[PDB]
Amino acid sequence: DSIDDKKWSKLFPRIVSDPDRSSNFMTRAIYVAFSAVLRNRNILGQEYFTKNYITEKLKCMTLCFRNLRSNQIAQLLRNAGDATKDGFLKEVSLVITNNEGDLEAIEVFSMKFIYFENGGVVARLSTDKNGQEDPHFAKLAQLVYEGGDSVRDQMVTIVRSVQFLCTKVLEPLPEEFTANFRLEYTNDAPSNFRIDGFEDSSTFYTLPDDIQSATIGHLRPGCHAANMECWSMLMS
Amino acid sequence: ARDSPYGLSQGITK
Repeated sequence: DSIDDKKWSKLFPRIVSDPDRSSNFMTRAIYVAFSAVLRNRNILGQEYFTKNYITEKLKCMTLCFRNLRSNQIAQLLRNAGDATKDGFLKEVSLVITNNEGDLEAIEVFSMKFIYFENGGVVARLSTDKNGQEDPHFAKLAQLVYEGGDSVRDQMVTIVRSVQFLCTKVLEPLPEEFTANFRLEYTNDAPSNFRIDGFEDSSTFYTLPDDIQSATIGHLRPGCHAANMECWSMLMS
Repeated sequence: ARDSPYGLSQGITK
């Protein structure tokens, strides 16, 4: 059970069935997906991205480690991704607003997470706030790890969907906007736990009532699960 | 130290 793609090996682990690499793939997952989103929505210019292979089928622009700014943003997502190791990360989302730092978003690219108790089969419960089941829970809990190649296809689906939404579906962003990364901790995460680069906040983000959405794709490595969605006012 | 469930990063502004 391994991903034998020659290109895949550079950015990703060849094996995603064990806890460490399952969590590590997620970190690499966050990095690639949000790189494509930032690039294809033209939040950042080309010069912050390095052309990379995901598979022999698909290329992608990933945040450049050799540019000052893009390296900071890559580091930011790497910290968020590392929190996946102990099940401390509920959600990371690229949040676009009119002004820094509005609560209600114009557009949001969200990755939402779920962790599994042991063997990577039974899902750890993820709740409100009020005790209510999380919106992204059911869909991800029903899933079963189907091998490394299934995960490879999921990563390809996500990046291709990201490219599709920005190229064919989404209206352009305004001349003036502010885009920042906002995350949510799991309840399991202790008070002593904080993710570098992210300020503590009592507020997250909100969406207008008339918000439209689209599913970018899901991820099911051996011991983790994620769903990526696009929320925006600029569809069609 | 942290009594809040949310994290905010510095952003990119155009």
